[PDB]
Amino acid sequence: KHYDYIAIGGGSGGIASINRAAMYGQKCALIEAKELGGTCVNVGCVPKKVMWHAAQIREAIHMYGPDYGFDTTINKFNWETLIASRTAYIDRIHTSYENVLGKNNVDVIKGFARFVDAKTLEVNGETITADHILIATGGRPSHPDIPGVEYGIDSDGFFALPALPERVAVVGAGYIAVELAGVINGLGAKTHLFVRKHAPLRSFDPMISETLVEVMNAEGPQLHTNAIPKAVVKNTDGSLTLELEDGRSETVDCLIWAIGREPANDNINLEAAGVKTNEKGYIVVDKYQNTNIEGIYAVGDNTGAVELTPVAVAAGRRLSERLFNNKPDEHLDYSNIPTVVFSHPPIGTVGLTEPQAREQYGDDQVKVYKSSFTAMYTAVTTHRQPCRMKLVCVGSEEKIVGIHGIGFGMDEMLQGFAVALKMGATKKDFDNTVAIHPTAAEEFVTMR
Amino acid sequence: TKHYDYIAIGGGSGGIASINRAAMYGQKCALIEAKELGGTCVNVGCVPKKVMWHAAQIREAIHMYGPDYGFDTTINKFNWETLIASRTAYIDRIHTSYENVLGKNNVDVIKGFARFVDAKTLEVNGETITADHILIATGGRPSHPDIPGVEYGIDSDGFFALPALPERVAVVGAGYIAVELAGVINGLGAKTHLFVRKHAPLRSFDPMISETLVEVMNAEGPQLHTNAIPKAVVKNTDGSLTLELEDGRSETVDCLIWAIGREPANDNINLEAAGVKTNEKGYIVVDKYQNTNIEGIYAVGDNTGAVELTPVAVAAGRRLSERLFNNKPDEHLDYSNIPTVVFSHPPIGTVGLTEPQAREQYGDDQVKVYKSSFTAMYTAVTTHRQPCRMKLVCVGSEEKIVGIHGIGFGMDEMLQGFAVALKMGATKKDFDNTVAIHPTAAEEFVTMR
Ligand SMILES: Cc1cc2nc3c(=O)[nH]c(=O)nc-3n(C[C@H](O)[C@H](O)[C@H](O)COP(=O)(O)OP(=O)(O)OC[C@H]3O[C@@H](n4cnc5c(N)ncnc54)[C@H](O)[C@@H]3O)c2cc1C
Ligand SMILES: Cc1cc2nc3c(=O)[nH]c(=O)nc-3n(C[C@H](O)[C@H](O)[C@H](O)COP(=O)(O)OP(=O)(O)OC[C@H]3O[C@@H](n4cnc5c(N)ncnc54)[C@H](O)[C@@H]3O)c2cc1C
Ligand SMILES: NC(=O)c1ccc[n+]([C@@H]2O[C@H](COP(=O)([O-])OP(=O)(O)OC[C@H]3O[C@@H](n4cnc5c(N)ncnc54)[C@H](OP(=O)(O)O)[C@@H]3O)[C@@H](O)[C@H]2O)c1
Ligand SMILES: NC(=O)c1ccc[n+]([C@@H]2O[C@H](COP(=O)([O-])OP(=O)(O)OC[C@H]3O[C@@H](n4cnc5c(N)ncnc54)[C@H](OP(=O)(O)O)[C@@H]3O)[C@@H](O)[C@H]2O)c1
Repeated sequence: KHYDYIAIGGGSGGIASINRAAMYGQKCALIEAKELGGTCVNVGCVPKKVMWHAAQIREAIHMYGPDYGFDTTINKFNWETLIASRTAYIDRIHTSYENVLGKNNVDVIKGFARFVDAKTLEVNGETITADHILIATGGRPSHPDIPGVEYGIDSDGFFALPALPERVAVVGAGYIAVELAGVINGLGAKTHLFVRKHAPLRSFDPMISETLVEVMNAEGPQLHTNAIPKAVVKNTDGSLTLELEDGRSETVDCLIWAIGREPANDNINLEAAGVKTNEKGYIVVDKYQNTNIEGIYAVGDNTGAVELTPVAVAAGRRLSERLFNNKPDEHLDYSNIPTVVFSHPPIGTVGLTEPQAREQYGDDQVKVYKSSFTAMYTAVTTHRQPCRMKLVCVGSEEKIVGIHGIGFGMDEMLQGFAVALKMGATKKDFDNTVAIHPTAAEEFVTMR
Repeated sequence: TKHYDYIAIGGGSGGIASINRAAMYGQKCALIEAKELGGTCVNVGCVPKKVMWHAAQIREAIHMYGPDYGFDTTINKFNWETLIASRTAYIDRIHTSYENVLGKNNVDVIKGFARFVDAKTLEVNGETITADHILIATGGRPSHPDIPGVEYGIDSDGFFALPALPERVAVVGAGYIAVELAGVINGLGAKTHLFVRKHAPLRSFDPMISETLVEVMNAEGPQLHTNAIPKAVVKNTDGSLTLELEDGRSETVDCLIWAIGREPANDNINLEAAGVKTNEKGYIVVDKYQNTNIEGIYAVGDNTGAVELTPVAVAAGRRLSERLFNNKPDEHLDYSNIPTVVFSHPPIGTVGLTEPQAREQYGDDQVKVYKSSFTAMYTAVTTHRQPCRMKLVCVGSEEKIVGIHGIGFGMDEMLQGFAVALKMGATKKDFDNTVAIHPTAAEEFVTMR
């Protein structure tokens, strides 16, 4: 069959790009092997946030609630009810996505696709061809090459757990490790986080990882630093012992690898299309998402860019705008992309860290504003939690180049401040907006 | 007679902020407060109100959402005395740090009701004190209806002194405080009733907000009674009160809260002697720079009839001390586009014009509205799903954003940044060019279609 545009992968980039293109008169087909929505709807963003919410509820009941007057008994935590509720929600999401593509006249082909040549793909026996092909195949979890690695599960295995384990070890030191560790500890399991060096999120502003370690030390997960995994030993009773290179070891009932992800560009026969990947397996793309072959583009996690659903969506829309809506210089700007980590407490960050700004502009040009305070929600309890916020400003005008914060509210408050950052806000612009009281967000417009 | 360079009457929000900024620049100051430092905000407003909103968030987490996330929970006892004790200890620690800052700033705090003897002289506790500049930041107080039985009702100060949570509560009113108190008492488990005189509460807010707020009320409390004009409150033999309404309906409850407005506390300080003019409602009349008609007397805050928010008092007070004492002759607060959050259920966030106001002011042909409605994710996996509804109001070819309105979980915290953007003159294009943050409720304003 012949289509004007085919996207391989019904994850964030594929779906976004094919719907914008179907809007401009194009005949499109989306191909997906597993479920619509990709990592984000199925084993990523949506199910992670439901599980963050379950943890926040258990913490209100068990940690904070007592000091607010509530003497409560959790009679039963039914893991089955929670997973049946998250699954029903995701099934409603699948049906919505189906309806949108249907409205758009996109032909959805369920099956695994592989290249025959630069303009042809084989899917379920059938051959389909198109003048433009988007590869948006995403990624998959990495696993250390050590003895016993197959005893651990990864973040996809986390979403399939039949019950909450008593003792869990999470290995890794980036976003996924920090969030899964935080959720699982929040839901009651004895939780350990093993990181290789001094702290998790070592690339984030120093304030953020220094504060996360503080919270961890007060309320869990138990953090272990300088921890290089050597081997996992399954024991007689069925538990696992993670052995570390320095001699330390820990026995758990479950071990989750959260050590990075890797592109899923391999069994699709790129060689036949002539598309080049780099040393790490990512499809190499330019500014405009073009591969080296004319007529083939890539967006998303499979290109090595920052792995976030909104980046994949925005690059994918702009791509269909360039191609099918005659906007030749249209493309995504990958700087000042806002991030929120759903840790305990949430992290919100956009723009440069203070080390980055002091390297790029020099100490003499950088002015930093910091605020540290107890989140009000916790201030009336014996489990008080810091909130810490930082503005990084450059030049006499104190143009704002990075906004960082960690504490309750960082999740919802960051977006509007990113718009502001994008417009070129200065300290004065923040300062001349009237605060909203009582909120945490108002601390960014009243820093002194 | 001691003479000061600056004296504030009122140690609430405008008074503490203006006096501290003045002391920073070398002025010898005195703050006069008749009751407790921090005023309405710290003691019977902002701070205890949010502590009580969090306690409602917690009971609703245990009782309403918890079950569908699999937590089978039993509240063995809800101890009101513990909650009130933690709330009070937090307000005492706040009194202590204000005294700490005023003390570092060498401000003389005098405790007592002050009254003007003439334009430059004040009497407080038998002593006469004089100053070159005087700030009147006296605030306001609850208004009460003029109907038989009014004294059986309490108001918002009384709500913060309740010795226990009543089983049946009536809240009468349709503003911020009635919507807040009524959703808190309802969230805390009491059979709650809201009585409004016309068709909906918050009738001055964008219609989408009052419309959605009624939807939620009908689905999960408080029980809302529209077209309700109070006629009388009967104290009954068994202790309960019966609110009777003009059209004949009545309701028996154990506690009734008047939340019908506030009025300025400008009347007992002998303004006549100083010569200060007030308006027909009793507010002190001020210009753009917080000046009264008497040279060297200024007022900020709720006693001026400007929008009654703690940050507006604080910002006008701080900027007034910049103008008088730090050489910025044109320093003044711009009262437009001031952001508000109502801590209702769900929160409301709003800034700029409503859709009716933008269509009146710019004409229908110039106004473009974007809307978005979804279920809040926290609730979408439960059998108690709540809407989130968001609106952007734009004008002209450029689609300059003149209003941002929303009601839904996350509106309390997400609004501050967007208000900085509106202030900067953002258009829809600028919102659309920022990369969303997923999964949040906030991202909806940058992906609106
Ligand atoms: C645990 C976890 C948490 C995350 N949380 C967040 C978060 O809260 N916020 C955030 O912004 N980001 C989050 N992310 C990242 C986010 O999920 C990704 O950045 C995003 O999904 C990338 O979109 P994509 O289109 O590149 O790939 P994906 O969504 O991974 O989609 C790729 C799709 O292609 C399909 N496919 C692959 N090859 C073929 C083929 N040859 N034929 C047919 N079908 C094929 C796959 O089945 C899959 O559905 C998270 C990731 C993980 C794993
Ligand atoms: C229930 C409730 C909830 C609220 N919630 C919020 C909210 O969340 N966010 C928000 O921004 N706003 C809120 N507000 C409004 C806010 O509290 C007021 O806008 C704010 O406190 C006004 O500050 P002010 O300095 O004008 O006066 P006030 O805080 O009222 O203080 C004036 C002070 O003057 C003192 N006084 C009066 N006359 C004299 C005298 N002659 N001599 C000496 N002392 C005197 C009084 O004792 C008082 O301490 C709320 C109000 C209420 C009642
Ligand atoms: N809410 C969100 O925005 C969100 C949430 C989750 C994921 N995502 C995205 O998905 C991307 C990939 O996720 P990820 O967190 O798995 O990868 P990641 O961010 O690259 O973090 C993995 C980290 O684990 C450590 N590590 C690597 N090998 C290790 C090993 N052998 N043993 C122990 N530790 C090892 C490294 O840190 P050290 O060098 O310090 O050891 C590495 O930086 C993220 O970068 C993010 O963009 C987004
Ligand atoms: N979010 C915040 O920052 C916050 C929170 C709380 C309070 N505050 C401030 O404090 C101020 C005062 O709040 P408020 O709620 O007390 O007053 P309000 O906002 O003026 O609202 C009271 C409403 O009560 C109704 N009403 C008046 N007389 C009535 C009567 N006799 N019987 C029944 N209903 C009657 C009127 O609405 P109808 O005409 O529709 O009946 C009136 O608009 C607010 O304006 C606000 O600025 C701020």
